[PDB]
Amino acid sequence: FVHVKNPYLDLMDEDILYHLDLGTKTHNLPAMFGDVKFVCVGGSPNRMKAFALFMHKELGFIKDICAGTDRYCMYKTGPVLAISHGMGIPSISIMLHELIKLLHHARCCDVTIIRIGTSGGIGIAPGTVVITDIAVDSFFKPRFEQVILDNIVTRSTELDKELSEELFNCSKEIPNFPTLVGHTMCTYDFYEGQGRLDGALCSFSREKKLDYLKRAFKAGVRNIEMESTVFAAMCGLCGLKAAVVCVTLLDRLDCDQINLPHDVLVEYQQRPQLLISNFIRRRLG
Amino acid sequence: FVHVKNPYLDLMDEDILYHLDLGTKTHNLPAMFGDVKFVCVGGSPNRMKAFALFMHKELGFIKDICAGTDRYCMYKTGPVLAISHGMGIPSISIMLHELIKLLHHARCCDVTIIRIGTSGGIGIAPGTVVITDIAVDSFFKPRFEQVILDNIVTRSTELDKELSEELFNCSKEIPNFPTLVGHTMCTYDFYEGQGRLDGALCSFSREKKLDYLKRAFKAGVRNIEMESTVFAAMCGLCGLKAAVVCVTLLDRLDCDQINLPHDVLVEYQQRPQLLISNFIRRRLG
Ligand SMILES: O=c1[nH]c(=O)n(COCCO)cc1Cc1ccccc1
Ligand SMILES: O=c1[nH]c(=O)n(COCCO)cc1Cc1ccccc1
Repeated sequence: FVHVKNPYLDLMDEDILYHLDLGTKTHNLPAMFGDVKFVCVGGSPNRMKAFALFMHKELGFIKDICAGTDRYCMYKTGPVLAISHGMGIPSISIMLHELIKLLHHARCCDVTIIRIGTSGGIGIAPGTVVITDIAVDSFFKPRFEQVILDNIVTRSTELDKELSEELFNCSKEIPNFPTLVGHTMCTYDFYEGQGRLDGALCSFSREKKLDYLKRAFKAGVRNIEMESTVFAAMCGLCGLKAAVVCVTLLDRLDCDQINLPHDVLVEYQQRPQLLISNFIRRRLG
Repeated sequence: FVHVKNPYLDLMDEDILYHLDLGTKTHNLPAMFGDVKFVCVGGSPNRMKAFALFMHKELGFIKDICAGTDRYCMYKTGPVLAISHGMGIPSISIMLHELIKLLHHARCCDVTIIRIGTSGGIGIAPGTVVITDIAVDSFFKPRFEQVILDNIVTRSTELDKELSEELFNCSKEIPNFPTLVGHTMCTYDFYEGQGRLDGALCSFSREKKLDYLKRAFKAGVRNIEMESTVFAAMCGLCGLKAAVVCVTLLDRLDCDQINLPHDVLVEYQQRPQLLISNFIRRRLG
């Protein structure tokens, strides 16, 4: 069963999920979500809707459950729940708080949660799929520094090991699907935080930025995105078995911009869902 | 003229605003945006669209300019540009990198940018509008900690002094419109970062949370939201004249929950736009 790490929550008469337009009094959560086994999360609402429709076809069998809010979108096809999370640590963390609670109230059990996304690559070919083993912060440390009241509390960021191995095993059967298990760096800023030179702000040199990206590579970093540390930390704290599966759209050692025919970009963006469908069909098999 | 603070930017052949679905070569930015004088930013696309429709009627004269992406929404009516920014520091920072560049490329001049939002109040009545003077972090310090590569750089978080005074002076004429100029705390987490007891995670007691909020009040904090430090720091660095105007929906020293008739909620939500309309018509009057 999905647990929370909050001694007060179940002492409450009612729980309202403020950003999902759901609640324990207004909705029958167990009835609505009791059968969920696979939770897939990603930044882009359109991606996540397209993912749900894709899974619907793949499983051989769909409306936004959060149609009443504009914060996040949520789609359900069978035991698969797909949810958008917007961009950045705070945005995914709001969603995770409310989703983990939803799973808890619905009394879901034997659940797997997977983030699917895009990322920038370091020293790997554009379009390589990275299955994160450990998410690291901007200083390449395997940790999430959580601010709780006015206090920094450090949390571990390891994804589920057996799960990452299982996804990697699934990837091997897929043709023209470059895949690796490796560290993912998660940043608070897309621009200076990732050593881009095209922000409204850039206070460092080309030399510093290329030195940073190489030191990241030496430290084990293979891709870079904006949600993996909080995602891994929150799931771990609550005992949820979690994975991150991101496709890289470019190699940052060689390139700041995506230079791809639209058609190749679309294929790449679809790579994580391809792997996740394989995984899910294997589990249900 | 709106400036950037990046010596690499205008040595570039083209500049693609990836999350806005706009670029210098695919779009004529001066033609589209050159007349923009007032930039209004908020978390919710629904709210920002309704604000664009409100201002259109208020100025006595609208589609999503960013229809091609799902990351942000953007509406224009005359000299007024309304943009959504999702939730949290990273989400607004990406919008702001790309927004400020756009204003630069468009050769916009005499621009005022204003964040409008909702917030939790501390020790002030629900429905109170706070015009932020200085944005502070979770420890109550007047600084934004920027992570740039693997270094931390501290930045000032003062909003424009004259603009805040001018916004306050505008509020005086408005009946039943409680307003104050004061500190706004910006957190990276909605739940544990704001002393909530109803997260998936809760690592503190009720007693500790109350003490935290009382020390926040002692330190000058009047309201709590999630975007103000990075908004203040980035606008300041680029020499942009910026304000934050948020309505409080509850007094966190009293209750953890919003308890309001639907009609009252709607009125409180619309209070920041009411003040911004007054301000904009004054400037154009
Ligand atoms: O370099 C990246 N960094 C990154 O954090 N992501 C993840 O998504 C952040 C929002 O697009 C995605 C990428 C690939 C990319 C590169 C340039 C433009 C757009 C996307
Ligand atoms: O307490 C708050 N804290 C806060 O950071 N905000 C700002 O936006 C967060 C997204 O809802 C808004 C509020 C008001 C609130 C209170 C309870 C539920 C929802 C919103």
